[PDB]
Amino acid sequence: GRKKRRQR
Amino acid sequence: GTVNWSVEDIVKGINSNNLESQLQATQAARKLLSREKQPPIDNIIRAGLIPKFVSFLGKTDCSPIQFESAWALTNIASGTSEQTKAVVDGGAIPAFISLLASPHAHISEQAVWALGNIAGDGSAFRDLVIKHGAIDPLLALLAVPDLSTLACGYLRNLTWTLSNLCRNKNPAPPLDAVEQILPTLVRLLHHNDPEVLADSCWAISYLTDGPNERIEMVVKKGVVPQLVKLLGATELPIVTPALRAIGNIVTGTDEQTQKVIDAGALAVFPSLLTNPKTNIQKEATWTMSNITAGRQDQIQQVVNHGLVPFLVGVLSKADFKTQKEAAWAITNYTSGGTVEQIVYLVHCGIIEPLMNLLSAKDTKIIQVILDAISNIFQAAEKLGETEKLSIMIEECGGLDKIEALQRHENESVYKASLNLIEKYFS
Repeated sequence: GRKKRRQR
Repeated sequence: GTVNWSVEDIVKGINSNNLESQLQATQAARKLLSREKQPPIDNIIRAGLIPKFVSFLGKTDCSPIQFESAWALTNIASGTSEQTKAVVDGGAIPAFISLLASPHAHISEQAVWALGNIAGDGSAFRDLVIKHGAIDPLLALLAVPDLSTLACGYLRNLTWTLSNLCRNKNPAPPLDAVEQILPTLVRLLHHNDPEVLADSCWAISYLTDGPNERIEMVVKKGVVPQLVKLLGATELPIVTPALRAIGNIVTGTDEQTQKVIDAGALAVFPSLLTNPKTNIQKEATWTMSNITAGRQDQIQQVVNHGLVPFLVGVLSKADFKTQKEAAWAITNYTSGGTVEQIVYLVHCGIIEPLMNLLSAKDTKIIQVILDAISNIFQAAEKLGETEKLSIMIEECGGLDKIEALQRHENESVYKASLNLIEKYFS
Protein backbone atom coordinates (compact mmCIF):
# COMPACT_ATOMS: atom_id res chain seq x y z
CA GLY A 1 0.00 0.00 0.00
CA ARG A 2 1.51 3.29 1.16
CA LYS A 3 1.06 4.38 4.79
CA LYS A 4 -1.14 3.39 7.74
CA ARG A 5 -1.84 5.06 11.08
CA ARG A 6 -2.56 2.85 14.09
CA GLN A 7 -5.73 3.87 15.94
CA ARG A 8 -6.38 1.02 18.40
CA GLY B 1 -5.06 8.38 33.41
CA THR B 2 -3.34 9.11 30.10
CA VAL B 3 -6.49 10.02 28.15
CA ASN B 4 -6.64 13.49 26.64
CA TRP B 5 -3.38 15.09 27.80
CA SER B 6 -2.28 18.49 26.60
CA VAL B 7 0.91 18.59 24.56
CA GLU B 8 2.56 20.72 27.24
CA ASP B 9 1.76 18.12 29.91
CA ILE B 10 3.25 15.41 27.68
CA VAL B 11 6.34 17.59 27.32
CA LYS B 12 6.52 18.12 31.08
CA GLY B 13 6.43 14.38 31.72
CA ILE B 14 8.89 13.38 29.00
CA ASN B 15 11.33 16.02 30.28
CA SER B 16 11.11 14.75 33.86
CA ASN B 17 14.00 12.71 35.24
CA ASN B 18 11.68 9.79 35.97
CA LEU B 19 11.38 6.87 33.56
CA GLU B 20 7.86 6.04 34.77
CA SER B 21 6.71 9.64 34.35
CA GLN B 22 8.23 9.49 30.87
CA LEU B 23 6.35 6.26 30.15
CA GLN B 24 3.08 7.85 31.31
CA ALA B 25 3.64 10.86 29.07
CA THR B 26 4.70 8.76 26.08
CA GLN B 27 1.50 6.71 26.40
CA ALA B 28 -0.49 9.94 26.59
CA ALA B 29 1.23 11.06 23.38
CA ARG B 30 0.43 7.71 21.74
CA LYS B 31 -3.25 8.17 22.61
CA LEU B 32 -3.37 11.67 21.10
CA LEU B 33 -1.70 10.36 17.94
CA SER B 34 -4.17 7.44 17.70
CA ARG B 35 -7.36 9.48 17.96
CA GLU B 36 -9.93 9.32 15.19
CA LYS B 37 -9.73 12.88 13.83
CA GLN B 38 -6.89 15.41 13.44
CA PRO B 39 -4.07 13.75 15.40
CA PRO B 40 -1.76 16.64 16.52
CA ILE B 41 1.27 15.33 14.64
CA ASP B 42 2.78 18.75 13.92
CA ASN B 43 2.27 19.98 17.49
CA ILE B 44 4.10 16.88 18.73
CA ILE B 45 6.91 17.41 16.21
CA ARG B 46 7.19 21.12 17.04
CA ALA B 47 7.38 20.28 20.75
CA GLY B 48 10.68 18.53 19.97
CA LEU B 49 9.56 15.09 21.11
CA ILE B 50 10.81 12.85 18.27
CA PRO B 51 14.40 12.54 19.61
CA LYS B 52 13.01 11.56 23.02
CA PHE B 53 10.77 8.91 21.45
CA VAL B 54 13.67 7.56 19.40
CA SER B 55 15.86 7.29 22.50
CA PHE B 56 13.05 5.42 24.26
CA LEU B 57 13.20 2.79 21.51
CA GLY B 58 16.56 1.73 22.97
CA LYS B 59 15.40 1.17 26.56
CA THR B 60 15.58 -2.61 26.68
CA ASP B 61 14.91 -2.48 30.44
CA CYS B 62 11.51 -0.76 29.95
CA SER B 63 9.75 -2.67 27.19
CA PRO B 64 6.47 -0.72 27.69
CA ILE B 65 8.13 2.59 26.78
CA GLN B 66 9.71 0.94 23.73
CA PHE B 67 6.19 -0.05 22.66
CA GLU B 68 4.51 3.29 23.40
CA SER B 69 7.26 5.28 21.69
CA ALA B 70 7.29 2.87 18.74
CA TRP B 71 3.52 3.34 18.38
CA ALA B 72 3.77 7.13 18.71
CA LEU B 73 6.51 7.31 16.07
CA THR B 74 4.63 4.95 13.74
CA ASN B 75 1.70 7.37 13.73
CA ILE B 76 3.91 10.41 13.16
CA ALA B 77 5.50 8.52 10.25
CA SER B 78 2.05 7.64 8.86
CA GLY B 79 1.45 11.23 7.75
CA THR B 80 3.00 13.55 5.18
CA SER B 81 6.47 13.15 3.70
CA GLU B 82 7.66 16.00 5.93
CA GLN B 83 6.26 14.21 8.99
CA THR B 84 7.84 10.91 7.95
CA LYS B 85 11.08 12.83 7.33
CA ALA B 86 11.01 14.15 10.90
CA VAL B 87 10.99 10.57 12.20
CA VAL B 88 13.80 9.50 9.86
CA ASP B 89 15.82 12.60 10.77
CA GLY B 90 15.55 11.61 14.44
CA GLY B 91 17.48 8.39 13.84
CA ALA B 92 14.43 6.14 13.89
CA ILE B 93 15.42 3.74 11.09
CA PRO B 94 18.30 1.87 12.80
CA ALA B 95 16.43 1.94 16.12
CA PHE B 96 13.39 0.23 14.60
CA ILE B 97 15.53 -2.36 12.80
CA SER B 98 17.13 -3.24 16.14
CA LEU B 99 13.64 -3.72 17.59
CA LEU B 100 12.78 -6.36 14.97
CA ALA B 101 14.77 -8.77 17.18
CA SER B 102 12.82 -7.81 20.31
CA PRO B 103 11.57 -10.83 22.31
CA HIS B 104 8.20 -9.05 22.63
CA ALA B 105 6.06 -9.74 19.57
CA HIS B 106 3.91 -6.62 19.99
CA ILE B 107 7.07 -4.47 19.94
CA SER B 108 8.62 -6.27 16.97
CA GLU B 109 5.29 -5.90 15.15
CA GLN B 110 5.21 -2.17 15.82
CA ALA B 111 8.74 -1.83 14.43
CA VAL B 112 7.64 -3.69 11.28
CA TRP B 113 4.73 -1.26 10.95
CA ALA B 114 6.92 1.82 11.44
CA LEU B 115 9.41 0.68 8.81
CA GLY B 116 6.53 0.05 6.41
CA ASN B 117 5.35 3.64 6.78
CA ILE B 118 8.89 4.96 6.29
CA ALA B 119 9.57 2.80 3.23
CA GLY B 120 6.08 3.57 1.92
CA ASP B 121 6.92 7.27 1.65
CA GLY B 122 8.82 6.80 -1.60
CA SER B 123 11.88 5.51 -3.39
CA ALA B 124 14.52 7.33 -1.33
CA PHE B 125 13.34 6.28 2.13
CA ARG B 126 12.57 2.80 0.79
CA ASP B 127 16.18 2.40 -0.34
CA LEU B 128 17.45 3.97 2.89
CA VAL B 129 15.55 1.42 5.00
CA ILE B 130 17.14 -1.26 2.82
CA LYS B 131 20.63 0.20 3.23
CA HIS B 132 20.22 0.16 7.02
CA GLY B 133 19.73 -3.61 6.68
CA ALA B 134 16.01 -4.12 7.31
CA ILE B 135 15.38 -6.99 4.87
CA ASP B 136 17.42 -9.68 6.67
CA PRO B 137 15.65 -9.31 10.05
CA LEU B 138 12.23 -8.88 8.42
CA LEU B 139 12.56 -12.10 6.43
CA ALA B 140 13.93 -13.90 9.50
CA LEU B 141 10.59 -13.24 11.23
CA LEU B 142 8.91 -15.31 8.49
CA ALA B 143 11.43 -18.19 8.51
CA VAL B 144 9.03 -20.66 10.09
CA PRO B 145 7.95 -24.05 8.73
CA ASP B 146 4.26 -23.03 8.67
CA LEU B 147 3.11 -19.42 8.40
CA SER B 148 -0.14 -20.46 10.10
CA THR B 149 1.67 -20.56 13.46
CA LEU B 150 2.19 -16.78 13.34
CA ALA B 151 -0.38 -14.35 14.68
CA CYS B 152 -2.66 -13.24 11.86
CA GLY B 153 -2.26 -9.51 12.48
CA TYR B 154 1.50 -9.94 12.85
CA LEU B 155 1.78 -11.73 9.50
CA ARG B 156 -0.41 -9.14 7.76
CA ASN B 157 1.83 -6.31 8.98
CA LEU B 158 4.94 -8.16 7.79
CA THR B 159 3.40 -8.77 4.36
CA TRP B 160 2.27 -5.15 4.09
CA THR B 161 5.72 -3.80 4.98
CA LEU B 162 7.44 -6.16 2.53
CA SER B 163 5.12 -4.93 -0.22
CA ASN B 164 6.19 -1.32 0.45
CA LEU B 165 9.82 -2.39 0.05
CA CYS B 166 8.78 -3.58 -3.44
CA ARG B 167 6.88 -0.37 -4.26
CA ASN B 168 7.68 2.77 -6.28
CA LYS B 169 9.84 3.46 -9.35
CA ASN B 170 12.38 6.04 -10.51
CA PRO B 171 14.18 4.10 -9.30
CA ALA B 172 12.75 0.64 -8.83
CA PRO B 173 14.01 -1.26 -5.77
CA PRO B 174 17.55 -2.68 -5.93
CA LEU B 175 17.66 -5.90 -7.94
CA ASP B 176 19.50 -7.71 -5.14
CA ALA B 177 16.82 -6.66 -2.65
CA VAL B 178 14.09 -7.94 -4.98
CA GLU B 179 15.87 -11.28 -5.41
CA GLN B 180 16.21 -11.46 -1.62
CA ILE B 181 12.50 -10.82 -0.96
CA LEU B 182 10.91 -12.78 -3.81
CA PRO B 183 11.16 -16.33 -2.34
CA THR B 184 9.33 -15.22 0.81
CA LEU B 185 6.84 -13.35 -1.37
CA VAL B 186 6.09 -16.46 -3.45
CA ARG B 187 5.42 -18.23 -0.15
CA LEU B 188 3.06 -15.54 1.16
CA LEU B 189 1.20 -15.68 -2.16
CA HIS B 190 0.16 -19.22 -1.14
CA HIS B 191 -1.07 -18.27 2.35
CA ASN B 192 -4.78 -18.57 3.06
CA ASP B 193 -5.46 -15.17 4.66
CA PRO B 194 -7.26 -12.70 2.34
CA GLU B 195 -5.30 -9.65 3.53
CA VAL B 196 -1.93 -11.40 3.22
CA LEU B 197 -2.93 -12.48 -0.29
CA ALA B 198 -4.03 -8.97 -1.27
CA ASP B 199 -0.76 -7.37 -0.17
CA SER B 200 1.33 -10.16 -1.70
CA CYS B 201 -0.41 -9.46 -5.01
CA TRP B 202 0.22 -5.72 -4.63
CA ALA B 203 3.91 -6.50 -4.09
CA ILE B 204 4.01 -8.66 -7.23
CA SER B 205 2.12 -5.96 -9.13
CA TYR B 206 4.82 -3.45 -8.13
CA LEU B 207 7.64 -5.81 -9.13
CA THR B 208 6.10 -6.46 -12.57
CA ASP B 209 5.59 -2.71 -13.17
CA GLY B 210 8.76 -2.21 -15.17
CA PRO B 211 10.96 -3.41 -18.04
CA ASN B 212 10.92 -6.99 -19.26
CA GLU B 213 13.92 -7.97 -17.13
CA ARG B 214 12.00 -7.08 -13.96
CA ILE B 215 8.95 -9.03 -15.13
CA GLU B 216 11.26 -11.96 -15.86
CA MET B 217 12.53 -12.09 -12.27
CA VAL B 218 8.94 -12.63 -11.14
CA VAL B 219 7.70 -14.97 -13.88
CA LYS B 220 10.80 -17.13 -13.43
CA LYS B 221 9.65 -17.89 -9.86
CA GLY B 222 6.60 -19.67 -11.29
CA VAL B 223 3.95 -17.45 -9.69
CA VAL B 224 1.78 -16.90 -12.78
CA PRO B 225 -0.46 -19.96 -12.10
CA GLN B 226 -1.08 -18.74 -8.54
CA LEU B 227 -1.83 -15.23 -9.83
CA VAL B 228 -4.41 -16.62 -12.26
CA LYS B 229 -5.99 -18.59 -9.41
CA LEU B 230 -6.24 -15.42 -7.31
CA LEU B 231 -7.65 -13.69 -10.39
CA GLY B 232 -10.74 -15.84 -9.78
CA ALA B 233 -11.08 -14.97 -6.09
CA THR B 234 -14.34 -13.57 -4.74
CA GLU B 235 -12.57 -10.90 -2.67
CA LEU B 236 -12.26 -7.72 -4.72
CA PRO B 237 -9.18 -6.64 -2.70
CA ILE B 238 -7.44 -9.75 -4.09
CA VAL B 239 -8.70 -9.62 -7.69
CA THR B 240 -7.70 -5.97 -8.11
CA PRO B 241 -3.93 -6.39 -7.53
CA ALA B 242 -3.85 -9.87 -9.08
CA LEU B 243 -5.31 -8.42 -12.28
CA ARG B 244 -2.88 -5.48 -12.19
CA ALA B 245 0.03 -7.93 -11.98
CA ILE B 246 -1.27 -10.08 -14.84
CA GLY B 247 -1.80 -6.92 -16.89
CA ASN B 248 1.76 -5.82 -16.15
CA ILE B 249 3.18 -9.21 -17.13
CA VAL B 250 1.52 -9.14 -20.57
CA THR B 251 3.18 -5.81 -21.32
CA GLY B 252 6.40 -7.85 -21.46
CA THR B 253 7.58 -10.23 -24.15
CA ASP B 254 5.24 -12.48 -26.10
CA GLU B 255 6.92 -15.38 -24.29
CA GLN B 256 6.02 -13.83 -20.93
CA THR B 257 2.47 -13.25 -22.19
CA GLN B 258 2.30 -16.92 -23.17
CA LYS B 259 2.89 -17.98 -19.56
CA VAL B 260 -0.30 -16.12 -18.62
CA ILE B 261 -2.25 -17.85 -21.41
CA ASP B 262 -0.82 -21.27 -20.52
CA ALA B 263 -1.90 -20.75 -16.90
CA GLY B 264 -5.55 -20.49 -17.98
CA ALA B 265 -6.02 -16.74 -17.53
CA LEU B 266 -8.28 -16.25 -20.55
CA ALA B 267 -11.01 -18.46 -19.07
CA VAL B 268 -11.53 -15.87 -16.31
CA PHE B 269 -12.08 -12.93 -18.65
CA PRO B 270 -15.79 -13.45 -19.48
CA SER B 271 -16.57 -12.44 -15.90
CA LEU B 272 -13.79 -9.82 -15.70
CA LEU B 273 -14.97 -8.07 -18.87
CA THR B 274 -18.51 -7.90 -17.43
CA ASN B 275 -17.47 -7.24 -13.83
CA PRO B 276 -19.73 -4.75 -11.99
CA LYS B 277 -16.65 -2.81 -10.81
CA THR B 278 -15.72 -0.43 -13.62
CA ASN B 279 -12.03 -0.47 -12.65
CA ILE B 280 -11.92 -4.27 -13.01
CA GLN B 281 -13.51 -4.00 -16.46
CA LYS B 282 -11.06 -1.27 -17.48
CA GLU B 283 -7.95 -3.16 -16.35
CA ALA B 284 -9.28 -6.42 -17.81
CA THR B 285 -9.76 -4.71 -21.18
CA TRP B 286 -6.32 -3.11 -20.84
CA THR B 287 -4.90 -6.60 -20.24
CA MET B 288 -6.74 -7.88 -23.31
CA SER B 289 -5.28 -5.08 -25.43
CA ASN B 290 -1.75 -6.23 -24.59
CA ILE B 291 -2.65 -9.83 -25.45
CA THR B 292 -4.10 -8.92 -28.86
CA ALA B 293 -0.82 -7.06 -29.46
CA GLY B 294 1.00 -10.42 -29.49
CA ARG B 295 1.40 -13.26 -31.95
CA GLN B 296 -1.32 -14.58 -34.24
CA ASP B 297 -1.47 -17.81 -32.23
CA GLN B 298 -2.12 -15.68 -29.14
CA ILE B 299 -4.82 -13.71 -30.97
CA GLN B 300 -6.21 -17.14 -31.86
CA GLN B 301 -6.43 -18.11 -28.18
CA VAL B 302 -8.49 -14.96 -27.56
CA VAL B 303 -10.77 -16.12 -30.38
CA ASN B 304 -10.96 -19.70 -29.09
CA HIS B 305 -11.90 -18.60 -25.56
CA GLY B 306 -14.90 -16.73 -26.97
CA LEU B 307 -13.59 -13.32 -25.90
CA VAL B 308 -14.12 -11.35 -29.13
CA PRO B 309 -17.88 -11.07 -28.40
CA PHE B 310 -16.98 -9.72 -24.96
CA LEU B 311 -14.74 -7.09 -26.58
CA VAL B 312 -17.68 -6.16 -28.82
CA GLY B 313 -19.68 -5.87 -25.61
CA VAL B 314 -17.39 -3.43 -23.82
CA LEU B 315 -16.97 -1.41 -27.01
CA SER B 316 -20.76 -1.20 -27.30
CA LYS B 317 -21.41 -0.19 -23.69
CA ALA B 318 -18.96 0.51 -20.86
CA ASP B 319 -17.35 3.38 -19.01
CA PHE B 320 -15.60 5.51 -21.62
CA LYS B 321 -12.17 4.75 -20.14
CA THR B 322 -12.93 1.06 -20.64
CA GLN B 323 -14.23 1.72 -24.16
CA LYS B 324 -10.93 3.41 -25.01
CA GLU B 325 -8.97 0.34 -23.87
CA ALA B 326 -11.28 -1.84 -25.97
CA ALA B 327 -10.57 0.35 -29.00
CA TRP B 328 -6.86 -0.21 -28.41
CA ALA B 329 -7.50 -3.95 -28.10
CA ILE B 330 -9.23 -3.92 -31.50
CA THR B 331 -6.55 -1.84 -33.24
CA ASN B 332 -3.84 -4.17 -31.93
CA TYR B 333 -5.90 -7.19 -33.01
CA THR B 334 -6.42 -5.84 -36.54
CA SER B 335 -2.77 -4.80 -36.76
CA GLY B 336 -1.39 -8.25 -35.95
CA GLY B 337 -4.17 -10.62 -36.92
CA THR B 338 -4.60 -12.86 -39.93
CA VAL B 339 -7.24 -12.11 -42.55
CA GLU B 340 -9.46 -14.88 -41.19
CA GLN B 341 -9.12 -13.47 -37.67
CA ILE B 342 -10.07 -9.98 -38.86
CA VAL B 343 -13.01 -11.40 -40.83
CA TYR B 344 -14.20 -13.13 -37.66
CA LEU B 345 -13.97 -9.80 -35.82
CA VAL B 346 -16.35 -8.20 -38.32
CA HIS B 347 -18.71 -11.18 -38.18
CA CYS B 348 -18.89 -10.67 -34.40
CA GLY B 349 -20.33 -7.17 -34.85
CA ILE B 350 -17.34 -4.88 -34.30
CA ILE B 351 -18.12 -2.30 -36.99
CA GLU B 352 -21.24 -0.65 -35.57
CA PRO B 353 -19.96 0.01 -32.02
CA LEU B 354 -16.64 1.07 -33.53
CA MET B 355 -18.41 3.67 -35.68
CA ASN B 356 -20.55 4.92 -32.79
CA LEU B 357 -17.38 5.81 -30.88
CA LEU B 358 -16.25 8.19 -33.64
CA SER B 359 -18.57 10.85 -32.17
CA ALA B 360 -16.51 10.85 -28.96
CA LYS B 361 -14.72 14.09 -28.12
CA ASP B 362 -11.38 12.34 -27.64
CA THR B 363 -8.98 12.72 -30.54
CA LYS B 364 -6.81 9.79 -29.43
CA ILE B 365 -9.59 7.18 -29.54
CA ILE B 366 -10.59 8.52 -32.97
CA GLN B 367 -7.05 7.98 -34.26
CA VAL B 368 -7.14 4.46 -32.80
CA ILE B 369 -10.49 3.70 -34.41
CA LEU B 370 -9.46 5.08 -37.81
CA ASP B 371 -6.33 2.92 -37.72
CA ALA B 372 -8.53 -0.10 -37.00
CA ILE B 373 -10.83 0.68 -39.94
CA SER B 374 -7.82 1.01 -42.23
CA ASN B 375 -6.55 -2.37 -41.01
CA ILE B 376 -9.94 -3.99 -41.61
CA PHE B 377 -10.15 -2.63 -45.16
CA GLN B 378 -6.65 -3.97 -45.84
CA ALA B 379 -7.96 -7.41 -44.89
CA ALA B 380 -10.99 -6.80 -47.13
CA GLU B 381 -8.93 -5.69 -50.14
CA LYS B 382 -7.11 -9.02 -49.87
CA LEU B 383 -10.51 -10.71 -50.22
CA GLY B 384 -11.79 -8.19 -52.77
CA GLU B 385 -14.64 -7.25 -50.41
CA THR B 386 -14.04 -3.52 -49.84
CA GLU B 387 -17.52 -2.58 -51.10
CA LYS B 388 -19.35 -4.93 -48.72
CA LEU B 389 -17.43 -3.32 -45.86
CA SER B 390 -18.02 0.14 -47.35
CA ILE B 391 -21.77 -0.57 -47.39
CA MET B 392 -21.80 -1.97 -43.84
CA ILE B 393 -20.14 1.23 -42.60
CA GLU B 394 -22.63 3.32 -44.58
CA GLU B 395 -25.70 1.50 -43.23
CA CYS B 396 -24.82 2.17 -39.57
CA GLY B 397 -23.99 5.86 -40.03
CA GLY B 398 -20.22 5.44 -40.11
CA LEU B 399 -19.75 7.28 -43.39
CA ASP B 400 -21.44 10.41 -42.01
CA LYS B 401 -19.03 10.28 -39.08
CA ILE B 402 -15.92 9.72 -41.22
CA GLU B 403 -16.99 12.42 -43.69
CA ALA B 404 -17.11 15.00 -40.90
CA LEU B 405 -13.69 13.97 -39.56
CA GLN B 406 -12.17 15.47 -42.69
CA ARG B 407 -13.15 18.74 -40.96
CA HIS B 408 -11.33 17.76 -37.75
CA GLU B 409 -8.46 20.03 -36.71
CA ASN B 410 -6.07 17.21 -35.77
CA GLU B 411 -3.84 16.51 -38.77
CA SER B 412 -3.81 12.72 -38.33
CA VAL B 413 -7.62 12.63 -38.11
CA TYR B 414 -8.31 14.58 -41.30
CA LYS B 415 -5.57 12.80 -43.28
CA ALA B 416 -6.79 9.34 -42.28
CA SER B 417 -10.46 10.18 -42.85
CA LEU B 418 -9.90 11.77 -46.26
CA ASN B 419 -7.67 8.82 -47.18
CA LEU B 420 -10.45 6.38 -46.27
CA ILE B 421 -13.13 8.33 -48.15
CA GLU B 422 -11.00 8.57 -51.29
CA LYS B 423 -9.98 4.91 -51.41
CA TYR B 424 -13.17 3.10 -50.35
CA PHE B 425 -16.12 5.55 -50.47
CA SER B 426 -16.32 6.61 -54.12
